[PDB]
Amino acid sequence: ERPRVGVIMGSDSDWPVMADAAAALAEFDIPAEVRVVSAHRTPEAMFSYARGAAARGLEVIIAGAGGAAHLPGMVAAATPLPVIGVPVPLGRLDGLDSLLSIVQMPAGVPVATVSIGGAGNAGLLAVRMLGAANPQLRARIVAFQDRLADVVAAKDAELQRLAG
Amino acid sequence: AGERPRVGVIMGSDSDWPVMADAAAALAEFDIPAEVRVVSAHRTPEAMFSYARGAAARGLEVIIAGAGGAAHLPGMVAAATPLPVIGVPVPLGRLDGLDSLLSIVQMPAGVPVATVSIGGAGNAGLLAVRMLGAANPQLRARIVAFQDRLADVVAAKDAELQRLAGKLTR
Amino acid sequence: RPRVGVIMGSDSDWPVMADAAAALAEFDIPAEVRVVSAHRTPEAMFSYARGAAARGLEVIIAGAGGAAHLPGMVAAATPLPVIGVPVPLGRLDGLDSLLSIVQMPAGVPVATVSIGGAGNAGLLAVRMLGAANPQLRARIVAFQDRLADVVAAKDAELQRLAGKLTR
Amino acid sequence: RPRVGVIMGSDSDWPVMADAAAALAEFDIPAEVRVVSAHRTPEAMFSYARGAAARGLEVIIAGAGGAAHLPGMVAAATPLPVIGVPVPLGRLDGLDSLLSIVQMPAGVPVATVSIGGAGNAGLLAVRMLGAANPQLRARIVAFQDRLADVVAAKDAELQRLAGKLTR
Amino acid sequence: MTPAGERPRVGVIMGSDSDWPVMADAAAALAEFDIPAEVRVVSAHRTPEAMFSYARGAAARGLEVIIAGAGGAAHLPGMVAAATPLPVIGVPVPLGRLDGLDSLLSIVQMPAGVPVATVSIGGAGNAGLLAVRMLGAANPQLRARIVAFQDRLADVVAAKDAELQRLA
Amino acid sequence: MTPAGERPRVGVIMGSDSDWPVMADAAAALAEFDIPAEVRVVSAHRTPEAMFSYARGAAARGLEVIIAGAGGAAHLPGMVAAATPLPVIGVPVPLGRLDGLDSLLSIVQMPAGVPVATVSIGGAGNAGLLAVRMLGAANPQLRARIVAFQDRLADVVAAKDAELQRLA
Amino acid sequence: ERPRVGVIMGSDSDWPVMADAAAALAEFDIPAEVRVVSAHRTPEAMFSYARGAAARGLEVIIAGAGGAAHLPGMVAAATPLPVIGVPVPLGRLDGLDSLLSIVQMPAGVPVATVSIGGAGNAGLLAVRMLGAANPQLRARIVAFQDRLADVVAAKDAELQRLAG
Amino acid sequence: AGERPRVGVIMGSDSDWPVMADAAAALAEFDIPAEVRVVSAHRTPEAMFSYARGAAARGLEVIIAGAGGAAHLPGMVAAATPLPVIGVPVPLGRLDGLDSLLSIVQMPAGVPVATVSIGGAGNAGLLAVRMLGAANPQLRARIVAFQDRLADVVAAKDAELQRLAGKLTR
Repeated sequence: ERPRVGVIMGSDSDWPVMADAAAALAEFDIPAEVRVVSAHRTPEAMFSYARGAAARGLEVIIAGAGGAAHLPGMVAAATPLPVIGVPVPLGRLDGLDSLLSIVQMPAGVPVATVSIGGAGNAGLLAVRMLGAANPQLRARIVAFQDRLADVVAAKDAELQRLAG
Repeated sequence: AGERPRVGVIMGSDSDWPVMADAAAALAEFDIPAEVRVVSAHRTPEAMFSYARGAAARGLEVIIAGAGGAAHLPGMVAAATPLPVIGVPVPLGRLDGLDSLLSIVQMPAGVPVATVSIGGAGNAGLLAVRMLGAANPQLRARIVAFQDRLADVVAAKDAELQRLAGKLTR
Repeated sequence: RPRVGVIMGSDSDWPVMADAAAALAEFDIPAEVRVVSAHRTPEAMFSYARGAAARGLEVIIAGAGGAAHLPGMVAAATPLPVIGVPVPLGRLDGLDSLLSIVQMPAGVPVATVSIGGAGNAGLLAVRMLGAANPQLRARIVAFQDRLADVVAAKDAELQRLAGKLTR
Repeated sequence: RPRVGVIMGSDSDWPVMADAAAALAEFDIPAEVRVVSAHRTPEAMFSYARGAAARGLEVIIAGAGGAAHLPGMVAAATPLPVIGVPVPLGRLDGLDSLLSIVQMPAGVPVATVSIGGAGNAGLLAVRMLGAANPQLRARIVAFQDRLADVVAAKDAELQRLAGKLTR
Repeated sequence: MTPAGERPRVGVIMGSDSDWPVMADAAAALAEFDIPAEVRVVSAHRTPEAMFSYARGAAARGLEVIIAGAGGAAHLPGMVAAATPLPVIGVPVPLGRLDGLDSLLSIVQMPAGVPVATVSIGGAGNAGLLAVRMLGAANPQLRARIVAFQDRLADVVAAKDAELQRLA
Repeated sequence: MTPAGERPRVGVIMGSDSDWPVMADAAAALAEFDIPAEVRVVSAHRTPEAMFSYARGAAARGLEVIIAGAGGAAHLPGMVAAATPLPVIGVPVPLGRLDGLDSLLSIVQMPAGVPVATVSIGGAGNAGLLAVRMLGAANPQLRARIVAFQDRLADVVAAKDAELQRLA
Repeated sequence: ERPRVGVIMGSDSDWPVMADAAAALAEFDIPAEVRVVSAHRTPEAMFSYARGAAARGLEVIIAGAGGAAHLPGMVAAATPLPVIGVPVPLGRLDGLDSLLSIVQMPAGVPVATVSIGGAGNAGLLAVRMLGAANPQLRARIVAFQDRLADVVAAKDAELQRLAG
Repeated sequence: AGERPRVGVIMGSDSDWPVMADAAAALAEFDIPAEVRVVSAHRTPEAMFSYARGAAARGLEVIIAGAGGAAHLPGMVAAATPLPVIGVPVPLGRLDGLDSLLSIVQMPAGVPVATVSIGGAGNAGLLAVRMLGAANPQLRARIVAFQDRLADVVAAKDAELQRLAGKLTR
């Protein structure tokens, strides 16, 4: 099946972080693709990727970048699709630069920003976006949430033990 | 006017309204029916939960939630709905909304919030519109038209600024 | 029989929050510990907070990191004093945790301690319990005097160390 | 007859700290207010802290700004719980005040509230006093219920406003 | 100081015309050294196509430096730099919140491969002066004008000091 | 790539030799474009006289750009800029605490009159590339080498993408 | 009498802040001079001022600067005298740049840093430096401190009134 | 060795010693007698006050005080002595000493603290030496000699680095 969500990043070195987005999508059986696309080193490829996304059938793009992180914003500039930006923390500043570079978009072009390093949540957010008007998928999200609660109960059990 | 809402624009206090009104305005620009509410995570946790839990059944497809300071509303609403929640950090008297921003965006693994810029309620509205357009070719074409109009305005401002600079030089 | 609840969003918070349990135990204050997530178990979180007073709790110590909403949401749902411990996560050194907990708008307070300061959250709960209780307040003073005595000893030791260094 | 002390380093702190006095008065908790400077009157500060318990105080709320040492130094000298209010000064928006108050090392806790959050410091003191006192705890719950009722009213009002707007 | 109708040697661009009150200082500095400049609104976020076209076309037109101002998530200087061999000077424009700290970090923190010369928050005047220094690097005559400019800055301080003695 | 014994066109300087592991990347970038460079330890804090002498003597010697790295209260780039007409590129070197935020602010926030071109924290490589861009601004042949460099950066990304498909 | 403390700043626009240092010195009858000396715009003058200070009889230099505030550090680099740096807050960042630019001196060259805008305290610190081995002046500082305490008692009186 | 101290090097906890030892070392380089103490503002406020109040009478001329986190020791010592107090912000487990720095340097009007860099105990020692030298021509000449030696070392490192770079080029 053709991908419905794209997961892109400026470097394969971002994969240790961005892999969680792919994992989250796979948990919900959403067809997805992953790409290295750099705003600064392949601007033409980036522009084409964004412009072509909707026509290819993509519904959401998750983009990760660090430092002066421009990839999410520039992709959002070039597509009508919702874009989720994942701030990737680099060697200095703990992703604070990445975060401000992504989230602080001036009026006109929005980027949905998640936590620093929060690729897993970007995946879950994409799923919620796909679920908004899809009752079947939405029910799957609700089930996922119920199961999350069960995990906490297991952790609480572990804590009782540790506190003994 | 008396339509069923597809998007909820909510906020922790009515003093957030001057900022959050921009989300409502953006939604109206795209003819998306929306409701505006005061829903307090801190002062009305039970009602906050009821709002979130009841949202999807009522036909809401996106919730835009604004709060400032220790801003918990977007996150706690997201915890109680499968719907996508957009969080608007509202800047308060101190810290220029840096506290609002971190308290909204830094959600640990499990529950996501789509966070926009500090004070960025308008962009929250536009983002909800993109979410609604993602699998709706007609609305999506409206979004592209909106984008092209923004671009045309920049070109007009570019020409105007060149003329202004040319005048100063002369 | 617990008088203080020590709760946290994840068992991964325990390396920090254990210090709160330790402090309470040093003053023989009965306590319970729980993993309770505001984000992943909001219903359980709400029930915990709502039921706390009925269950005989007098103080709740809550730890969380990142966008840390647990202390504030618990405080929203109980009349009891809630102490919030900002737990530092992988990035930002708990600055996000701190601001998320301390910056509560008017109406719902959270007593916030230092980043990672679970031990002090325990000591703070003890002070809250001791404010009116004569025996416990005397124990607190004795504890404070003991802290002063260790400082006197460490000071003397440091002086001897530096002395050995020069000689 | 005071049960809570509300102190601050300068009378210039009053525009903020007044909110603490107001909150206490709303719950009919007898309180005293004082200008007590850790830096300019360390002797008076020490005497205030040392004598607090003997004088019948149960909680001290202390506000200071910049390099804000008053809450911590008072807490160092009393077994009572101390609530610290970071007062924002001309630069840094109280971030310096906040870190100076909240980041107490292990041994001496300070319950820290939001920057400028004197009102919440008052509410927090009330919760500490109410934890065990049945009448006061019921007053707190009634207060919380009243807060929820104002939200319901403001929500309805906002909806009517937006309605008028569209129409 | 620069006469009208010269071909530009420096581009002064910004994401929005609301940036002009700030960016005008860059144009003023260039004019003081008689450097022909053009002023443009070029938006990375609202006109990505036009932004790339501007960047790629700059050097061929004889531009030698681009000064770019933007605020918030400030992507213009970086994206322009990605599409031109010319040195790009980024001016962080402070917006309503954060005092241009977001603008600064989003401009200066370019990862390896594409540099941007970043100046102080709101420092458009200094961006202009820096552009002049770039042009002067291999131009002895211009470089001598810069030295004189620096020398005369010292004379101004003498007058300020005189003013201070009076105030004291 | 640059042969030994050429007169330098760019100065790569730093406050301490402990900065070299970072600053070496600037020298490497210059060497890749065959730009002759000298490398120096010049301390604003420990050798103010020598620092001024270096700055004032640079242009006369044929230096066209100075790249200066410093950390903490990083004064070297600014003080050098105050004493030369040449463009100065400041590299914030991150020290043991604060992750080079102090270094960044102390370099970039120059008040009006004396600009410093600031690059990312630890971004010496980019400082070298920026210097090359400055030299290329009016040098069509060098400028064409920069464009090719940019073009080839894209090919590397293609290989990284291939690696990512394998990992996925 | 020849000045014992110099109070310098990069611009006369710093005077609204730095005036407090001069006031503090005058309260203790310490001969002082004030100068506009810019590290960035008059580096030669700055270097001469610092180098010549001790010979002229100066014992302490108070220097104020904002932004990339280099004046205190560069003066300290050029004199053996203790230098007190006053971070002057500019239009953006509330003097956080000024503070880090002054206080974060690497090993070898110290600058005594006071609060952002804290020129008054710089004056008081200079006085304490002069008092360290001058019992008469030190007694004057003690008296000053006693009087400070009296001011607080007056403020406390005012508060009792306001709280009524 | 068994001299009366002229400078006190104090700290809130003995875990600060690894940092503060640099102040003692700098003082020794200039043959300035110094004592090293643990003096806790938070755990021993009475003893802290006694130390500060007794300092000048005992012959101390400068106090160097280090503390981390909510660092109150330098300020509270300064409150209780007419002597100049140098504060060293000691970085703790979180925040890289930014908390230590702000809690020391941001003293409001009335009580000054001479603040040095985060972890900068060595510079604290050197600063105390400058204070002692300000009106002491012999010690001041020693300081100038120290400064010249630092400068000579930089020149040697400069030559060495040029040779290293020359080698790499070759």
